[PDB]
Amino acid sequence: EVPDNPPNEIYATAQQKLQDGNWRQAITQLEALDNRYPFGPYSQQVQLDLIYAYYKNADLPLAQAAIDRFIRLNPTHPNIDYVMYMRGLTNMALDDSALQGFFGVDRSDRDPQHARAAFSDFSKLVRGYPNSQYTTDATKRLVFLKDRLAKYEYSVAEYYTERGAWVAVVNRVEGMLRDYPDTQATRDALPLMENAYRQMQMNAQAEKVAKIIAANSS
Amino acid sequence: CSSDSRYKRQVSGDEAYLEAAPLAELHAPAGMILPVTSGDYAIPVTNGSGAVGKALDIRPPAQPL
Amino acid sequence: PTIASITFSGNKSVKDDMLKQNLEASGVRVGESLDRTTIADIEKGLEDFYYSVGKYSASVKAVVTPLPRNRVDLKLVFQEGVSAEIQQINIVGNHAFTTDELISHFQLRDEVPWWNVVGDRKYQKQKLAGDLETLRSYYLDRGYARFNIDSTQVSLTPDKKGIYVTVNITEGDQYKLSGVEVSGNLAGHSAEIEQLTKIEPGELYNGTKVTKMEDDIKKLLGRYGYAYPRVQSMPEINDADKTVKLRVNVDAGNRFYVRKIRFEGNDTSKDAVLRREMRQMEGAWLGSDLVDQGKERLNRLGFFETVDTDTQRVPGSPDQVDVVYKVKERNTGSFNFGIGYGGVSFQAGVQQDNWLGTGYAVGINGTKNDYQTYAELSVTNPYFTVDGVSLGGRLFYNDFQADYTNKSYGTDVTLGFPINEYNSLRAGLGYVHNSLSNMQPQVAMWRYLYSMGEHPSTSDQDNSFKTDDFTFNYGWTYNKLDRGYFPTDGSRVNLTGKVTIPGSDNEYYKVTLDTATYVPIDDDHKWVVLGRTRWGYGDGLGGKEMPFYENFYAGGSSTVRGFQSNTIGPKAVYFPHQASNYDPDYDYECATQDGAKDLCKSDDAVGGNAMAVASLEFITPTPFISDKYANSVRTSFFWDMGTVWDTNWDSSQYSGYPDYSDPSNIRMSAGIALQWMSPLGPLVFSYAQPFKKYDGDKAEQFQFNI
Amino acid sequence: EEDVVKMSPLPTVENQFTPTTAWSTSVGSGIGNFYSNLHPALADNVVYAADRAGLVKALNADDGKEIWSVSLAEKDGWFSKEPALLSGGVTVSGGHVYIGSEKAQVYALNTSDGTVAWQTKVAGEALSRPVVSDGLVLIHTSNGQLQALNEADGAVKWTVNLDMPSLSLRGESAPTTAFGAAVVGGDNGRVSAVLMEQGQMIWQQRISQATGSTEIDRLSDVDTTPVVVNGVVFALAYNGNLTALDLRSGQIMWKRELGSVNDFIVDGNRIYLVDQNDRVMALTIDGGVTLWTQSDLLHRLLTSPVLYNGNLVVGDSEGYLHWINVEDGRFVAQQKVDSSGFQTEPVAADGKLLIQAKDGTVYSIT
Amino acid sequence: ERVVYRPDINQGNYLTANDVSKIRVGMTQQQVAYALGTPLMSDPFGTNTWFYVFRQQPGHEGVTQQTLTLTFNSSGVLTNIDNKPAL
Repeated sequence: EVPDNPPNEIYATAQQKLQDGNWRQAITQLEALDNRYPFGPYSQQVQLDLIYAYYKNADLPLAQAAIDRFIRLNPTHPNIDYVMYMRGLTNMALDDSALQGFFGVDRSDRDPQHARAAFSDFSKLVRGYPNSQYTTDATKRLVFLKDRLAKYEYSVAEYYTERGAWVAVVNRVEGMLRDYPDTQATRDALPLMENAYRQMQMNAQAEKVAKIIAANSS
Repeated sequence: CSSDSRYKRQVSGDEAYLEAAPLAELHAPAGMILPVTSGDYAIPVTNGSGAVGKALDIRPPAQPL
Repeated sequence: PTIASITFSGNKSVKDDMLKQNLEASGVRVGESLDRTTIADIEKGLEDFYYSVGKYSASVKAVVTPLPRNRVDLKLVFQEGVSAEIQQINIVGNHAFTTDELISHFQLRDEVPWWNVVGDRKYQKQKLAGDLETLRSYYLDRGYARFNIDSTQVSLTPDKKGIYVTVNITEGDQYKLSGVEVSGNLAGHSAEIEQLTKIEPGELYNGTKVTKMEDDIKKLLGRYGYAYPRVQSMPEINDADKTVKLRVNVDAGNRFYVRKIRFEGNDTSKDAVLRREMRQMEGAWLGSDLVDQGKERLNRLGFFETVDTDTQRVPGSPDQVDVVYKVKERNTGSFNFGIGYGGVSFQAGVQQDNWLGTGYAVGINGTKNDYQTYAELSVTNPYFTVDGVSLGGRLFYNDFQADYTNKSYGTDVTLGFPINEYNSLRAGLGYVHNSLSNMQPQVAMWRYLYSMGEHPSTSDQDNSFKTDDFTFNYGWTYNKLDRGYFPTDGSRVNLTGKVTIPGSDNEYYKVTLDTATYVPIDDDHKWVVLGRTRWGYGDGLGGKEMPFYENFYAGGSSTVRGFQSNTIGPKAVYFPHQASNYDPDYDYECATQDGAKDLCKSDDAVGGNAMAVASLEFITPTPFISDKYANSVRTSFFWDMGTVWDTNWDSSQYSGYPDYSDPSNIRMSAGIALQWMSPLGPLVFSYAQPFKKYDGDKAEQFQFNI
Repeated sequence: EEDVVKMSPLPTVENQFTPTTAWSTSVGSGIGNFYSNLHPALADNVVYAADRAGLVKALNADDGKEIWSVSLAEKDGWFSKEPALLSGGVTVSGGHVYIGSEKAQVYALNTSDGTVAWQTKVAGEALSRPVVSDGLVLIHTSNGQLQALNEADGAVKWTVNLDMPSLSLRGESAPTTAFGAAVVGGDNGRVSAVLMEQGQMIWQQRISQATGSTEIDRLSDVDTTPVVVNGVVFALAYNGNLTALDLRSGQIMWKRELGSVNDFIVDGNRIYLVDQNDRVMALTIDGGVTLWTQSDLLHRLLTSPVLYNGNLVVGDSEGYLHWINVEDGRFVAQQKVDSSGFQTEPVAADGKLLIQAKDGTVYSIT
Repeated sequence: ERVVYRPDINQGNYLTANDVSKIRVGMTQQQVAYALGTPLMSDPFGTNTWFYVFRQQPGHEGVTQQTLTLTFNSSGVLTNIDNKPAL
């Protein structure tokens, strides 16, 4: 696939192909360069280029593995913020789907695993490197992601209201009030807690939630 | 792979996240203590630099080879 | 200073990656420096690895080729000698059993019959431990409480070609199980536990039964919430009289409560699509039965390849747990397109269970030619209410033209509610309208038209008949399968029917009954026996006759493999009639205008108003597929039979022709079928031969279906 | 599918010597493909043989025709017999012929009748040949247990234990007796000595040398019969060293880097052995320095050698008998005594030479 | 109107006539938790109170709910007991 050559020619070819937008061939060249010469100067730049190419080529698992390698090999490096941002962005991009995106399906109530991972990674980025140029986009993504995780919680609470499971509803809304206090889903889920408290004849406890609802109404 | 205008740099995945509504805190009425402060899903207040959405440069930084 | 490349040659039974893994354990890999003095060390290291395979005579050579820039290329050559062979397995000290039958259960083999591959005369130290355990279980569950293995030896021939295995044992003596003393902190439930531990006086000791008694006590406690109990048996053997008394300690822990039940891997399936199948729910005392029932229901759903459960304990809480279900999404639905034989001609169709993860079941198909047009829609909501009441509908528009024309369109609605964990009922309403014009006369159809009051001429093709019907649809279903795509145990039953309510032009009633029963043989459920049948019956109410366009057909790839689709059953009988439309060449000789004075037999299938089909099918693993994806392919040998008869055919008048009212004319076939779950949905290939066949039936041995 | 690597070719040579065959008496089924030590035994003017089954026969040494026959098989069904798995070498003494078994049994049949004088059980497979000298019978079993039996009763008198490694060669070294002491070799590579009266140890020593990192790399056991002359004991191991040890102390005199499972001969100042590579060499008793080496029968799987009319005799898996002469180390002649081959040592005494084939037939060669 | 199938919906903390009698005023939170177990439901809006609710909805038969609420002071000492039988 790749002819044997000194590292400089291989890296030149890889850069030329990245600039032309040929992700697959650039990935092949960079992987060959990395395997053949893991000790040379190019050991870092090829890692970064591989991360970028993997992410653009939609080979997200490989991008995640490469980021994991890089974070362990050079836990202190001037461009770590870039790698942390790319980890968060990879986890975010691993969430969306195309078809039900086109048909306008609300994907909030599907698996939130990747959303939580991306939130963790972006939070690490923003708390660690507030001066980096990626902090603003990280904050916007976090503000959206917190409300993509409160919506899932509300979606579970709605079902356990339908099936008439009241303790589950109360606990779920309590968890929402403790974790995602300021989101809109917490304001929508609050009247579900009052109904649950009143279905179990604990009215003296439902009045407190009624007070909270009244004090924050539009 | 593809042929599009400036698809080398910009993010993949549109810009839906820029339309998310801002967050606002709940008010605790008189004579009660809300539990809200107990979470770890905190978003720090930061005035950090940066662009947003498609205006960001994802191209990897250039090591001083 | 560096190895530029590494190559392996001669290895046959060992994947090169395994050798590389062994090589890197010695500190050699691409990019590492190499020392020529250590070449022998690498060779010896690789040599020692093959002892795991039993090829004790193997040898390995390492070749180093210089490369520019002081790089080197390393090439490894392997001489994989023949593996050692088990010459004998000897058991010394056994007096109660024949050494032949003790070995018969061993995983290892000293002899392999020619007529079947019961195993291989190869040696693997991993299997020896399991074989020793099997021997212990065989000896220890026959009452030999004192059985123990003194020592074992594995030996090697001086030519390194043969293996000898010896096992020393001490039998002791048989013992009687005098009684069981279950005691401890039972937390009540003494009634159930005392019954689980029932023994008969003089019953022989049995270790496997003791293990089963412990597992059953664990399961009983786990049913009430104590899902972390402590159960321990401590037999007290008495060699003085050779009685053994089985003391069992039971200590139920704390009743556990479910804090959360979480689903993982449902990347596309909506969350509530999984929760509405659960029987264990948050904030309630735990029950293992319900947690397993949730798995069973999710499996029966059919949307997921694999469903797994977990009950991780909550850290820092003595009496709470979380329940995690990990699912692997399956590519539900089907697609199938095509083009006509011979201008524009094309067919289409899409079916989707779990449409976009919403749980709906949607299906669309149609076709457009010069001859005909056809279209259909179907939408079903499995949970129209929380309990499981479903609501669905259907539309279709059919327009066929030769001349002989048939326009038909209708509607349908059905509301089905459960009656039990496995049973279900249904009800609905339907509407159908049929416009028939210029049908060429024939007995089977003119009889029906006469029953309806129509009196068309028998010698012309210019008569028309139009009708309109309202029906009441009912049904019932029993479902206890293991899975929804490739089941391996359990049965299914599905009764369906309909009847015309007053005011419909034609009066009749119709019934069908599909069945399926899987009986596993192997413990892993790889070898399964499938029993399958279909039935049907219909007739007119009052003086009305059942319409010919609702008849039963059989023959395709769905009912009895081997025969051309819808070719079984009665064949039409044409009256001598004029060519009112046209008389084409090389066609239309059946009772045509020219000649053909009397009634003419034919081979045009018309179906009948009663059916009976059956099938016996044997399922085996696919010979050349790894277990990694052996659950997307199934191979099968089958024996199918079916018949169709017209209960109203009158042989007294049409005596010169076959008696279609005779059920005895059974068809049959046999062959082999292969089934693969392609991205386009299931694909079925089958080769069969109709070794029982009657005049007029059309054979089709190779059949491919979506 | 893949074949063996090495096998030298039958070396052409003229038959300057004039040997011939005889007998070809079929004892029975034979050992077949199994590895065992069922060599014949000769005493007076009669021979005895076994058949890897209950079959035992005593043949006249002048004609090869039987004088009495016996079967030691045991019933296990209406028309079925459980094989005796007879695998011990035949040895003889006054009125008794002693045999071993892999069924843990040991037999002692009357010389004149073949009727069982006595029969007893031992500590596992009695693979080694029984040996008797001025006292009790001695047997070496697969469990590493060395047991002594009363020659007239079969009752165990005393037992000695030796270590057993994970993987070892299929076989057990016969004991050798000298001055009331018995010297044997174990599967661990040690050479041990004991007293006959109660099995008390006298000395122990190591001769194995591989010390590998894995079982077969460590596969080094003293499977040969140790030999004693003039107060010195020689020992050999599969991958170890040919050595000479002082009988009184067990300290080693000299080593030689040779390893094989076949026993070796001793005569004068000359010792002859067969290597694990099937090479034939002669060495000095002084220090083992080589006299001459014959190295053309590579990987033919020869049998143990014997000394007959000054000429070494050996078999192979192809049924040939090779005659070697001390005058030059050259081959004097060759025959094809049997079709199936030989996997059992030949025997010779009183000018008579004989050997048992792998198929059960017994041949006499002169 | 008519309805024909619904599962058994068990919710809450499993109380019994034995354990409910063990608890008495003056017990610390540790002892109450040991006796009755960890409560599935507590008061979040600033107050020490444990709700032991025992719901059972056996199909179409009906519904039963024992409600046992315990109020502790700031130091975790049980000051008041109030158990309310079925609805």
